[PDB]
Parts: sequence; C-alpha cells; structure tokens
Amino acid sequence: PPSEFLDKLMGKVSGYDARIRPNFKGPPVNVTCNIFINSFGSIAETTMDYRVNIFLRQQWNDPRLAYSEYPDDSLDLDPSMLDSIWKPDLFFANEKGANFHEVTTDNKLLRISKNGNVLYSIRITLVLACPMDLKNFPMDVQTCIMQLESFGYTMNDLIFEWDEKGAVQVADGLTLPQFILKEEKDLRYCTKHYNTGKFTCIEARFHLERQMGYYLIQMYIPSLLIVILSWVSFWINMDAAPARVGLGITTVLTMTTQSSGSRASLPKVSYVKAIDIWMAVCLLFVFSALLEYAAVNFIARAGTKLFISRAKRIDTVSRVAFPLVFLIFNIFYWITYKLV
Amino acid sequence: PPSEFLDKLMGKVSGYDARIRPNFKGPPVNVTCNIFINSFGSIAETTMDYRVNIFLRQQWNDPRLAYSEYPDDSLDLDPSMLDSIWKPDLFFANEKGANFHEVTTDNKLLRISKNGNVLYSIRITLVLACPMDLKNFPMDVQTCIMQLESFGYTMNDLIFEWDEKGAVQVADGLTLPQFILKEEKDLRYCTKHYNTGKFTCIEARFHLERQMGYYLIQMYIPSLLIVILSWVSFWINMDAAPARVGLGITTVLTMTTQSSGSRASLPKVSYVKAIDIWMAVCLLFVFSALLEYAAVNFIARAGTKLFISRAKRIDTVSRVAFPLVFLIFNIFYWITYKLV
Amino acid sequence: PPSEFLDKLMGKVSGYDARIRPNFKGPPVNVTCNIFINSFGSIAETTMDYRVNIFLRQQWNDPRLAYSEYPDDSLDLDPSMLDSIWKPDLFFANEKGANFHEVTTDNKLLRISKNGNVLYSIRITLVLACPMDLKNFPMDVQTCIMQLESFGYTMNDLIFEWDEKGAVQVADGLTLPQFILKEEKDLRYCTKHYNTGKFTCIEARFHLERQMGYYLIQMYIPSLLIVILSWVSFWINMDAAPARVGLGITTVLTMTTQSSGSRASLPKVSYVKAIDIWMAVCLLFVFSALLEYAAVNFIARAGTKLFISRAKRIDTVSRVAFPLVFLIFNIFYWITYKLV
Amino acid sequence: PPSEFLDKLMGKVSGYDARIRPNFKGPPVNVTCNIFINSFGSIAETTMDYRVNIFLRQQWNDPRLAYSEYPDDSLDLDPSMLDSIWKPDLFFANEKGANFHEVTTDNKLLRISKNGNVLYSIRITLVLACPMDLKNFPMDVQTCIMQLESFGYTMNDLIFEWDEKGAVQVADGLTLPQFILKEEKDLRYCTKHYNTGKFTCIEARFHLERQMGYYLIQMYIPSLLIVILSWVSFWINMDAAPARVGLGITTVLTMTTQSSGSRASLPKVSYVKAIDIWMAVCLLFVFSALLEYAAVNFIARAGTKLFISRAKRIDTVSRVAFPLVFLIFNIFYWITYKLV
Amino acid sequence: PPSEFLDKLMGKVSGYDARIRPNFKGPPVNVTCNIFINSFGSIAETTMDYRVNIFLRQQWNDPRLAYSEYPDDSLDLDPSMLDSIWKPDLFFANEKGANFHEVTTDNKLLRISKNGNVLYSIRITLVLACPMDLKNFPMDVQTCIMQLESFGYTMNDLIFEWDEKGAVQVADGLTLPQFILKEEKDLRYCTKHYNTGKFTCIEARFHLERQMGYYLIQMYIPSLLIVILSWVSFWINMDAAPARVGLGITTVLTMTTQSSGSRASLPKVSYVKAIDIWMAVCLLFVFSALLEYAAVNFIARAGTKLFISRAKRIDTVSRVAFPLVFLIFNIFYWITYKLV
Ligand SMILES: *[C@@H]1O[C@H](CO)[C@@H](O[C@@H]2O[C@H](CO)[C@@H](O)[C@H](O)[C@H]2NC(C)=O)[C@H](O)[C@H]1NC(C)=O
Ligand SMILES: *[C@@H]1O[C@H](CO)[C@@H](O[C@@H]2O[C@H](CO)[C@@H](O)[C@H](O)[C@H]2NC(C)=O)[C@H](O)[C@H]1NC(C)=O
Ligand SMILES: *[C@@H]1O[C@H](CO)[C@@H](O[C@@H]2O[C@H](CO)[C@@H](O)[C@H](O)[C@H]2NC(C)=O)[C@H](O)[C@H]1NC(C)=O
Ligand SMILES: *[C@@H]1O[C@H](CO)[C@@H](O[C@@H]2O[C@H](CO)[C@@H](O)[C@H](O)[C@H]2NC(C)=O)[C@H](O)[C@H]1NC(C)=O
Ligand SMILES: *[C@@H]1O[C@H](CO)[C@@H](O[C@@H]2O[C@H](CO)[C@@H](O)[C@H](O)[C@H]2NC(C)=O)[C@H](O)[C@H]1NC(C)=O
Ligand SMILES: [Cl-]
Ligand SMILES: [Cl-]
Ligand SMILES: [Cl-]
Repeated sequence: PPSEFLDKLMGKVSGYDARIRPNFKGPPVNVTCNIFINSFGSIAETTMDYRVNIFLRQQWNDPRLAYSEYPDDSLDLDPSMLDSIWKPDLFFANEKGANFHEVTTDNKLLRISKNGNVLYSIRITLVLACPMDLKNFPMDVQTCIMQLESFGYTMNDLIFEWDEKGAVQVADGLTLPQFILKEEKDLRYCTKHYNTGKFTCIEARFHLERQMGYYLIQMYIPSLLIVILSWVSFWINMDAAPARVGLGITTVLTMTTQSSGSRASLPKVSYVKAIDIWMAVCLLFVFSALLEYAAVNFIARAGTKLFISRAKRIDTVSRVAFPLVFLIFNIFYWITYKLV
Repeated sequence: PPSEFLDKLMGKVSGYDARIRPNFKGPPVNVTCNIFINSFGSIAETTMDYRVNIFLRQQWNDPRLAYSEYPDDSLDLDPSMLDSIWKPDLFFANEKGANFHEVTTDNKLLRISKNGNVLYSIRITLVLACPMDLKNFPMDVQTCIMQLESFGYTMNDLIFEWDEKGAVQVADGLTLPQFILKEEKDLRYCTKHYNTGKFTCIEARFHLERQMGYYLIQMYIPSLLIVILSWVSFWINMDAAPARVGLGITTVLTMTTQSSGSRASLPKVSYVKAIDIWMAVCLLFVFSALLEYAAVNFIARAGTKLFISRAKRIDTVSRVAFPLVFLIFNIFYWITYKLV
Repeated sequence: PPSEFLDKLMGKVSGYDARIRPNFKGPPVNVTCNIFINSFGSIAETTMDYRVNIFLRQQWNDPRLAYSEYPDDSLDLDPSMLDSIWKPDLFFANEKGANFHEVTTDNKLLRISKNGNVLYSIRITLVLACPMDLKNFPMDVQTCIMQLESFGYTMNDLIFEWDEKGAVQVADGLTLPQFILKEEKDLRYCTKHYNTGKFTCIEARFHLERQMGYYLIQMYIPSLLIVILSWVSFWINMDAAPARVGLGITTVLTMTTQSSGSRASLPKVSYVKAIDIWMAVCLLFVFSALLEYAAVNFIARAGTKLFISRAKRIDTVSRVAFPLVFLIFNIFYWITYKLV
Repeated sequence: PPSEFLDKLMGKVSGYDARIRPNFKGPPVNVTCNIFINSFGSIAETTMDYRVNIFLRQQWNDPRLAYSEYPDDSLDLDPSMLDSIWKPDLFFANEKGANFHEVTTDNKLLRISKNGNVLYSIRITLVLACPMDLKNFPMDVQTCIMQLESFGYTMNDLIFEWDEKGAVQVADGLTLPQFILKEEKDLRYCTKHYNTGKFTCIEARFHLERQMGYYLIQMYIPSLLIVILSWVSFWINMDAAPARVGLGITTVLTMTTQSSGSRASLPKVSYVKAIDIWMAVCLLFVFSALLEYAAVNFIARAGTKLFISRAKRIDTVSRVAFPLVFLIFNIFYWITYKLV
Repeated sequence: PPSEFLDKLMGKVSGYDARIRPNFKGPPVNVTCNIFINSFGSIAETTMDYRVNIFLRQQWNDPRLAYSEYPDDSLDLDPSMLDSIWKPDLFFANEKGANFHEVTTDNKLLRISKNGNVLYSIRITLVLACPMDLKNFPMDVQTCIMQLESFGYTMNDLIFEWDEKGAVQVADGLTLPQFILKEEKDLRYCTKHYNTGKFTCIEARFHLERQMGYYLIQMYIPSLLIVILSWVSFWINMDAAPARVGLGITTVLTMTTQSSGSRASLPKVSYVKAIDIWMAVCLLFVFSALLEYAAVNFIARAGTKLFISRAKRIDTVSRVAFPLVFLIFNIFYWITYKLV
C-alpha cells in the first residue's frame, strides 16, 4: 500500500513522461538548490584544482505528481527508480571529474510532497577547477568558485537559483594544510550566453587565504639574519683580508644554501613570485657586501692617506647606507605584497 | 528445497516489499552494528584523511521474515539477491571515497534467522576524512573518528547503536610508519539535528600518537650539538679573529644546512609547528654567538684596560649566560609541547 | 505527444537502422565538429601528455530523420536512447585514457532538427599524448596537438572537418603553472593513409611557451654572481694564498651547491638541456679561476723577476680575458637558445 | 552439440542449484588450490602493502555435474556463464583492493571433468597488506604473507588446502628494486576462530631480504671516512688553532651534510632505525673530537709544564682511545643488527 | 538489408555457436596478429613496468561465416554484437592492468569477409611488466618484452603467429624522457609448456637504451673536476698547513655535496650501480689526498734532512702517482661498463 501508489502515479497506467519537464511549454521550473560541504580541499597548484564532498539538495515543483489519496504528506521514492521521474540536467561547469557514492546503499534521496514538490538530495565528490595566480606567494588570496549550470535546458525552460535562508554551508571543524577557508561566501549569478540561448548557472565563490607563518621563520627570518651577518663585515678593520673575505663569502654560501634548500618546498610555478624577489634581493645585498669590499681593498691597496681616507670614507658611507637601502626595500616589499 | 523457500518468502507471491522498513509506522528498528578493522592507515596530511578496510556487520529485526516450515535455524541469502530485502541506508558521514570488494565472489553476507533476525556483514575499503592540527609536531596526538549515519530515515524510523560486547576491533599485528594506534577506542554518539529531524549516527574515535624518536636523533640532537659548538667559541682568547669568526660562521652554516636539509622530510603545512620553533631558536642562539663576538671585537678593538676589562667582562657574562637561556627555553619548550 | 514521436520515427515500426550510416552507398556524410575547452593542462614530461576537459559538438545530416508532423523545429533525444541513433565513430588518435561525465545527469545532448540535421554535444575529459623536446629548456616552445579521427569508416563514408566560424575555443581565465597557452591555434588536416584506405582526421595544434622568469632569478642570476665572485680573485696580490685559494674554492663549493640544489626542481630528462650547459660552463669558469691561480702560484713560486713579471703578466691577461670569454659565451648562448 | 549439453546439465531442466554447495548437508568439499605468481612487488612502506599478479587455480568436486553421454573427458564452461555454477566464496584476508582482468576476453577458465571435478583458474591483481618493522633498516628481513579464506562457509562446509606437488610458484626472471624474493616459501594454516565457527584459511609466507650494498658505499663508508678525518685532528701540534678548529668543524659540517643529504632517500618512518644510530654515533664522535680539543686548548691555554704534559697526555690518550671506542661500537653494531 | 543479414547468419536461426571455435575437432585456427604502437613509455623502475597504447589487429578464418548472397566483399559487425561471434582468448602474459577505450564510440572493429576471414582490430592501453637490471646505470640497455598468449586453448586448438610483412610498428615522433626506443624489434616465440599442454604465445622484444649526456655534465664531469682540485694540493710547499688542509678538506666537502646532492635524481634501487662506483672511488681519491698529506705532515713534522728528503720524495711520488691510478681506474671503468 505505500510503494504500490508510486507505480500507480508514475507507471504505464498514468501518463507521466520521465523526460518531459514539468509545466511543459509553460513557465520555467524553479530549482531552489543548496549545498552542504562535508570535506573540502585537496588544493593543488600542479593541476590547478581542488576537491569537495557535498550534499547537493535541489527542490522543484512537478504538478503532475500531486496526490490526495494517501494519508501522509511526504512520499519518498526509491533510488533504484530515479529514472522514472524528471530530474534537472544540472552539471558543474568547472569540474574535472566527479562521482556519486553507493556504499551500503546508493546515497541518493528523493521525496515527493503532497503539494507536488520534489526534494532531491545527493552526496557527490568533486574535483573542481580553480585557476590560481601565485604571483603574491605566500601572502596571496585565492578565490575558488563553484558553478551550477543547466546542460540542455535554456532559461526559458529551467532556472537555477540559490536557497534564501542558507545556500552554502560548511561542516565545522575542517582544516586545510595551506589555506584558511574564509567564513564569508560570495553567492553570484554567472548566466551563460550562447547562440542556443541563455543557460542558467549560479556560482558560489569561496575565499581562501594562505597562512604565512612557516615562511616567516623558515625563509624570511633566516635570510634577514644572513643579511645582518653581511652587515657585520663593515665593522671590521681593513687590510685584514681572510677574516673579512671569508666572512663575506660564507654569507654568500649560506644565503645560497638557504635559497636552494627552500626550493623543493615552494610550489613548481615557473614565474617570479614574491618570495623569489626576497631571496633575490637578499642575495644581491650579501653579494653587494663582498663586492663593496672588493672595491675597498683595491682602493686602499695602492697606498695613500687619501687612499686610507677614501677607504675609510667608503666604509663610513657603506656602514650606514646598506641598512637604509634594505629598509626602503623592506618597506616597499611588505606594503606592495602585504598591504594591497 | 533450500533456496526455493526464500522465493516463497520474498517473491511476488508473498507481500514483502523491499523498500518498506520493518515495523512500518511503528517502533524504530534497532540496528546493532559492529566493526572489525583488517587494515588501517594511509594517513596523509596532504589530503587530511586515512584509509581503513573493515568488516561492517549490522544486525536488525525484520518480523515479516520469520518462518517455521524449514528445518534449521539460519537461512542465508545470496549476494545477488540483496535488492530483494530491506537494508538500512547507513553511510559514513566523513568518507571521501569508498568501495566494496568482489574478488572471486562478492564479499557480502546476509543471514536470516528463524526468529526473523537479519545479520548483514560486508567488507568495504574506506577513505575517511579526519582533520589534523600539526601545531604540536612531532609530539602531537591525533583523534581520527569514524561516523555511521542513517541517510534518509530519521530517528523515529531507524536507530543505530553499537554492539554491547565489542563494537570496534582491530586485527593484531598492524604497524603504522608514523603513528601508534592506541588500544583504547572512544565510542560516542553524534546525533544529527536538521530541519528534517534527528538523524542517528554513532562514531568511533581512534586515538593516534606520533612516534618522535627519529626527530630526536636526526633533528633535535644535531641542532643541540651545533648550539654547544657555538658555546665552544666563548672559551677562546679574544683578538684571535679567524679562529673564532670562522668557527661562529661555520656553526651558522651547519645550522642552516641542518634546518634546510630537514625541510623535505617534515610535512607541508604552512604554519608554525613545534619543530620550527626549535630550529628557529637554535638558529637565534648560533647567530647570537657571532653577534656577541661582533660586539666584543668592536669593544676591545679601540684599546683600553677598561676595554679589555669590559671585553673580558662581556665574555665572562656570556660564557655562563647563554646555556642558562638555552636551559630556560629548553625547560619551557618540553613542558609546553610535551607535558600538556 | 512529444516523446512518443521519436519512438514512431526510430522504433521497430519505422525502418531506421542504428548501425547503418546516413546516405548509405552514397555521398560521405559531412561532420561539422567544434571543440570548447573548459579546463586545460596537467602537462607532465614524465608521461609526455596533458589533460583537457572539452565540450565536443559534432553536427551531421541524417535524411531519414526528417519530419513535418510535429509543431516545433528542434526535437531533442534522451541520453538513455543514444544507442537508437547513428553516431560517428570518432575517436582521438593521441589519447592515453579518457572518460565521459555522468554527474546528476549523463552529460550528453542530441537534438534532431526538422531539416534532419543532428547536433550532438558531449563533455569528456582527455589525457592526450604530446611528445616533448626539452633540449631548449627553459626557453622552449612546445606544440601539443589534438587529433579527431574516424575509427572504422573511410573517407568514402565519413568526412570530418572543422566548423568555419570558430572551431576551437578556450574558456577565458585559465592559468598554467609552467606554460602560456598561445591564443593562436593551428587547425590542420592529418588524413591517414592505410591499406584499408584513407581515414579522415582533423587536428588542432596548440602552441605552448614556457615562462622563464623563475629560472632567471633562481638559476641564471645566482650563477652569474658566483662567476663574478671568481672574477674578484684576480684583483688580489699574489703569494697571499689562504685569502685567494679559499675564495676560489668557496666559489667552487657555492657553484656546486647551486647546481646540485637546483637539480630536484628541473625535469627528469636524461639528456643535455640548455640550463645544464649554463651550469656546466659556469662551473668551468669558476674551476678555471682556481686552475689559473694554480698555474700562477707555481710560476711565481720559484722566484725570479721574470717570474714576477711572468706572474703579473698572466694575471694581467686573465683579469681582462675571462669576462671576454664569458661575454662571447653569453652572446652565443642567448642568441642560440633564445633568438631562434 | 558441445555447448547444448551444459544447458541440459545446469539449466532449468536439471535441478542444479547454483547457490547450494556440493555434498550439501554432508562432507565439506575439499578445495585444492594453488597460486602462480606472474608479477610481484610494488612494495611500499608508506601504505604497508605490496602488489602481486597471480593465476589462482582452485579445484573441487561437484558430484551433480558428472556425466557419461558426451565423448571426451573435459568439458569447459564459458566465462559468461559462471553464475550458473557453484564456486567457493574464497577471498583474500589481507587485501587492500584487487581486480580481475578482462582484456580481449575475460581471463577466467572453468573446466568440468567427466568425473565431476571442476578446475577453476583466474588471473587477478592484488594489493595485499603486509605490516613492516623497519627497526633493522637496511639489514632487515621482511615476511609478507598471503591468506586465502572462506567468507561465509565454515569448516563444516568448506575446507581450503594447498596443492601437494607445488602450491606457490613464481615466474623466473623477476627483479625487485629493494628486496630479494627468497626461493623458500613458507606454507601454513591460519584457521580462523569466530563465534560463528571455524573458518578455513591457508597462508603463503614470502620471505624478503633487503639489499644493503647501496647504503654501504653511499651512507656507511663516507661517514666512516669522515670519522677517520676527525681522527686526523689528533696527529697535529697543539696551539695551532685555525688548522685544527677549522678541520674539526669542517668534519662536523661534512657529517651534517652527509646525514641530512641522505634523509630524502631513506624511508619516512618516524622511529629509530639502525642507520640513524650509525649517523647519530658517527656524529657524536666527530663532535667529540672538537669537544676534546675544546678541552685541550683550555688546559694548555693557561700555561704550565704540567699543562703541556697534561695537554700532551690528553692527546696521547685520545689518539689511541677513540678508534678503540669506534671499534667496540663497530663490533657491537654489526653483530647486533647483522648477525642475529 | 545490410544489417539484417548478420542476424540471419549468426542468430537463433542459423546454428552458429559463439563459444565453439572454428574448425572444431579439426586443425588449429591460425591467428595472424599485428600491433601498432600509438604511445609508448611511462617507464618506471619503482614498479618495474611501462605503458603502451596499441592497436591490436588479429585475423583468423571462420568457415561457418562465409556467404555469397550479399553484394559486396566485406561485411562489418557492430561492436555491441561482439558476444555473438567467436573471438580468440588472447591475453597479455606480462600485463599489470589494461583497459579498452570507449570514448564517443567503443573503439572496436570486426569485419567478416566474403571468404569467411575475420579481421578484429581493437585499441587498448597496457601496463606491461618488464624487469630491469640497473647494475650498469646510466650506460645500461634494457629489453622490455610484450607477450601474446592464448588463455584456455592449447596449440592443438589455437596458434598465434606474427604477420609476415610488418608485425610491430611504432608511430613516428615519439620521445622518451630517459630512453631511446631502438628501431630494430626482436620478434620471438615463447611457447608455454604446462601440464595441460602447450599454449601458444608470441613475443615482441623492444630494446631500450638510456641517454647518458645529463649524467656526464652533471655527475661525472664535476666529480672529475673535484678530483683535479685535490690534485692541485700536491703542487704546494709543505708546512703551509691551513692553505693545504683547508683545500683538501674543502674538496672532501664539495665531493660529499656533489654525491649527496645527486642522490635524489638517481633511481631508488638499493644495490651498487655504476655511478655509485664512480662517486665512491672519486671520494676515495679526494679522501686519499688529505690522508696523504696527513702522512706527509707527520713525516716532515719531526725534523730531519732525511725527513725533508723523505717528505719531498713522498710528494714527488704522489704528484705523479694519483693521476696514473685515476687513469687506470678511468680506463677500466669505461671499458667495463661502456664497452661490453
Ligand atoms: C520561476 O520563477 C519565475 C520568476 O518569478 C516565474 O516567472 C514569473 O511568473 C509570474 C507569474 O505571476 C510573472 O508575473 C513574472 O513576470 C514571471 N517572471 C519572469 C518570467 O521572469 C516562473 O513562473 C517560475 N516558474 C514556475 C514553474 O512557477
Ligand atoms: C529500538 O529501541 C528502542 C529503545 O529501547 C525501543 O523503544 C522503546 O520501546 C519500549 C516498548 O516496551 C518503550 O517502553 C520505550 O519507551 C521505547 N524507547 C524509546 C522510544 O526511546 C524500540 O521499540 C526498538 N525498536 C524495535 C523495533 O523494537
Ligand atoms: C560532404 O562534402 C563533400 C565535399 O563537398 C560532398 O561531396 C561533393 O558532392 C558534390 C555534389 O554536388 C560534388 O559535385 C563534389 O565533387 C563532391 N566532392 C567530393 C566528392 O570531394 C559530399 O556530398 C558531402 N556529403 C553529403 C552527405 O552531402
Ligand atoms: C574433505 O577432506 C576431509 C579430510 O579428509 C574429508 O573428511 C574425512 O572423510 C573420511 C571418510 O572416509 C573420514 O574417515 C574422515 O574422518 C574425515 N575427516 C575429517 C572429517 O576431518 C572430507 O570427506 C572431504 N570432503 C569431501 C567432499 O570428500
Ligand atoms: C594453422 O597452421 C598450421 C601450420 O601450417 C596448419 O597445419 C598444417 O596443415 C597441413 C595441411 O595441409 C599439414 O600438411 C601440416 O602438417 C600442418 N602443420 C602442423 C600441424 O604443424 C593448420 O591447418 C592451420 N589451421 C587452419 C585452420 O588452417
Ligand atoms: Cl667552509
Ligand atoms: Cl653545504
Ligand atoms: Cl635536497
């Protein structure tokens, strides 16, 4: 008596057609759809995508499924019979591969109300493409989106829109190894315009922000300490070559070991990012110290009072000058990549 | 005569409906379910998940499957006919992908008792999501959970609960490369509250604890020895520059090679973890030794008895002072990350 | 009334045969096909392939599907019934694995016009093979192609050709971590000639160009600075051994650390590429400096005015000579790998 | 006439039931099963498993398949009809995922003899779990097993046992990158005892032994040479600081580069293994040399004949003493990890 | 009229049996099969296998498919009906996993001639196992094979043999990152001998040869230059300790950085290969230089004319002697691993 009523309502007896939309040749059916995120993030810059495991619930009205000769309000449909009912041809416009779940029971749910409203909730795993710009690495902000588009019905037939109360929700307690999923989501429309017509799609923009604290005390702070070690070489008496050449070349070797050793941890983009500018300029100052003494030793190597006054003068200017240049670069750097 | 009785009991003749729950419009069916773990652990911080291969056994009562005209107690059902019987819509609320096993025979088992009790044991492989907080790395304790939730039946229809005697069991002899699976499991309820209603779920919490002994004698001990090597530089006569500058800068280069060389082994989280604080402070002391001599050489470089007494005094304070500071940090560190 | 007309037109009543081509034993059917690229690039030199997610639309004429007793022009066909219609046996001649998409609905679309024209749009994910020549790395240009070939029909039966207006389109906003997808695509024919006959195929050539800016300020610039550091060793007075031997051997160790440290980032090809020539020659000059002083110290070590004039002369030639040789190599290098 | 006899023998006419075991309510059916290994080894300590591609042949007796009205002895069954015959519910108790092979034909084989004997040979690919203990790395011996267990039939119904002549065979010419598959296999029983009853399983134990010769001349020999380089520092006159401090600290830096450079090659276990003890003790001796001179320079730095006799005495003891300590550790090490 | 003749010839009307071989109880059917290679090579020493994407065409004679009442010669069969015809049970004896292709149409082709000849061409992707011996790395030659074996028919029923004109072909333009696919293929028989009987198989041997040019100018040449840098230490006056100890220990540190830095690029085999012998002996000579001076300084440290003549004599022998030993090893090495 429960399940032999859906065969009466969608079988060969009644004239329900599974591949004809509700309100056919009439108003476009409204689909109120909302997303719950269970798991989030296998965020990779190698393939420029991420993964998300969602419950997708989508609700519409099918007037040829209304009924009154059955006692309760809601009447659910078995997941093996979902080819017997109309469903929207929703797909995800930026997916790179996705699947259902079928463990211990097929994880699908459809529920027809007494009104004729249909609630359809599924649980799917998604590999969604979001392009990334790592020009501001590590202090970069990513925006990975999630588009929901009709595949074959235009907006004169099918209209997608978000739920009013809460569209996208995220299960609390999730943790990303790189990013922080911002709590404010950005719901937008993305309505497609092709020669076939206007196709509906609605997008959810997720804001990601990279944590920087590892790259501070593993890349930035040790390089800044090595630059200070090259600044030590200016408070040393001249013509003492092996205690000032060896210091200045050892800071070069330690900066080179710092930059090359930190190469396998940073991503494999092949363009200039904001940590490579720090390593490059912090190499140019450490190199600039030994190049400075390479000038000073040749100036004072000839031998003249002007030569010691000229050598002393160069050191006097240099001792003060290079922390000022590193301070101007140090202000312009963090304003440029951090402030904006 | 054995298998032609289940067709008599669940066929077109008898009125058994496969998608109507037992005790329909009555009490919620109890599901006594328990888990045996065969394999455990492909634990990854990159995707924040693990893998587990389980036998899931779940037992319930179906009163419209009781019988008396068959000689033995237990009557098993073929795995090809499992669509002919009601099964709970159990799913795992934190899975990221999961599958059955079908090699040489589909690894499913259903057994209907003479009482009407149904035993249903399957063998499935799971990729379950557990978020991790590596702030206390390596001396961190993880808690990876395992939730068992009804998908479409509320608690007025279906109730999950663990077995009384032993719910979760783990096959002895398993070994993880990183963690130690604790023998005490934490069985809890997790009962979900949605606008549809209260959905049953039961969770098993597994406690994991990371082994640290590699990071002692490969990261902690060599860094502590390099800090002692920077402490050697204080028991050296002053104005002997290349035997004390070169020592102090070589300890910097060896600490930098130690920290950058140990970078590819540690995980790829982008925030401050407890081994990065050890490498950072053990870099600040080794740097602080050469910065200390960079003060001492300029104090004693001018030339005055006060200058040698002032230089000697600084060395006298420093020789004693830096093992005290490393001892205070060394107590606060291991209490802070190890004791709590 | 909509969907019971396609059963009238392609069912057992009408004599439509699904595996007989249109215009059978007549003219070859024209297939106007065009490609829209959603996602592009998991470009790997390890397996010599890439990935692309496309909409493939292909249009042909089937004269035994024309109709007039139905009100509208276009009449769409359900994706479950696509075995009931003829489709071209198009495959991709350089694929290494590929699949469809079926999430929330099978992502296929077929539309029969009143004229008898059939539009067939699908959405498939592709792993396409393109062989790469990394001899000019990093300043190399790749050309990865995309072939569309008939599988069993010769050109006397089936002819593929691109759409006139726009054949290949790429969704704007895509970003590759290594390359830049050039905006000018190269549409060609590739017509196959076998003993069975001439098989149609049409190819789209995509031009990729590698970004170099990382390898400038991480590989090229630090090596050039180390070569300048070996040039510093010539403006030093002779017979001062430990300040000139230790400098020259420390530049060797820093160049060796630069070359070996940059090894895990560059690809795993086992042949000579254009960055290995830079690292090799920038090792031969840094080695050539200490080998030069290894000559100079033995010339001036014996003791004669000719010996100091001969030593001074060698330094005089060397001080000027090695930046000229590095300038000739530096012109020939960037013309040879960058200009052509 | 060949294939229309199996439809006579297992069809709707004859009373063969596919899901009722032979000799039902009688003796347990014997399954003589044997394994041929084609490929072996994707041995990973990350997931604690390996892969093996086998032919599994299993033979049993089915008395209701005996026949006499057909000319030849053996009568084979088509792989599409294997649901029409009883098969054992064998599974592998330590698999983590496994599949069949179906390329160009489904790779299954069943052959019914005139006696009623059934031979069933399949070809399957296996990911089998074996836990590993890398405490003795590299000179460790692993034992990876392979269990064959009935899934739903107890030992009162089904009994597995190996073939007498040769149970497990391995195709000659296989090569592992890490291990050596020992030629002596260890056939055992593993009979399971559950509350349902005794379930049959038979296991094959494979003995693996790791090759060590890479870790000799890449980890052990260079570290031993660096320890000898620290032993060089004792045959040097005292108060010659920069030629003995710089040697002793350069051996520390070279040992640190050796240990940190060899870190990415060794596995990612997080506990103390036998190569980490070698690197740790070979770091403690190289550190102990400079700590020894850090004592000697302070003893002889004050100035007294007793001080030079005390300094000379310390060197005299140390010159002899540290190769004896490294010899005692060098005997205890290789006996402890290599002999047992 | 085209496709309703194959139903007349292989349907329920005619007595064609799909699982009975042609010429049953007669001569063994000949299968003339040939292979075209589209893509080749995901060659991995970790799993000891490679990948290849082939067209497999196989031709045989089926005398109960000959016809004369149809106008043309060739009559093709639909890929959905391939279970209606006999096909050989060919499989690949060294595959580790393999699949078909089904994109836009199932990529299979069968064509029945008027003679009764059947042509069957498919397109499959293969992971084929070839064991590798990296003892001669990098100058090693691999031989990866490809076996085609009958699964259930002996040689009294089915015989495989290659095509006469061209059996294996490779699509031009392919590029491997490591190897060079040799143009001369080695076609062989491999006929299997089991207790069931003789099973046919035919194999194609592919010869691979590794390119070495990367390992020359990245591993061999820099190590040889460091050995020359240790040869520089012999043309230096004795009793000049810090300019000859520091040189000789810096060559040790640079050789250690060269060997440990080149470790992550070379494969993960755990046995002695031919580049590890080069790095080991090039470490023993660089170590042997400082050990030589560690003898010389103790000989000349005591003080005697014999001591300076003995010291000078040792240097005199050593200056000449070590390039001779490196020349003997350098001849024996390249003859031993390169010539044979
Ligand atoms: C889906 O939503 C749209 C938007 O409200 C509905 O279209 C409106 O229908 C009312 C009828 O009272 C008109 O007054 C509006 O002008 C329509 N808005 C449009 C066309 O943008 C549409 O009816 C809804 N679909 C269904 C099946 O009810
Ligand atoms: C599942 O377990 C619950 C909990 O015991 C059962 O509900 C109880 O039924 C008894 C009837 O004697 C009542 O007295 C209790 O108040 C009920 N507890 C509740 C509602 O929390 C329920 O009957 C069981 N299901 C079945 C099918 O027996
Ligand atoms: C597919 O395109 C070809 C190329 O136009 C068509 O073949 C031509 O048919 C016209 C008939 O008016 C001839 O004059 C040309 O010589 C043909 N060109 C050839 C054979 O290269 C073909 O008819 C088209 N297919 C269909 C079904 O219309
Ligand atoms: C499977 O093997 C067992 C072991 O031989 C058989 O059981 C034996 O049957 C003989 C009958 O002559 C008894 O004497 C033994 O005591 C039995 N051994 C036991 C029960 O351990 C069994 O019959 C075999 N199965 C079949 C179908 O023949
Ligand atoms: C497959 O090839 C074999 C080898 O030629 C054929 O066997 C031969 O048949 C001729 C008949 O004229 C004999 O003279 C040879 O001695 C046979 N050679 C053998 C048995 O090795 C066989 O007939 C072929 N199969 C078919 C179906 O024609
Ligand atoms: Cl150094
Ligand atoms: Cl280094
Ligand atoms: Cl590294």
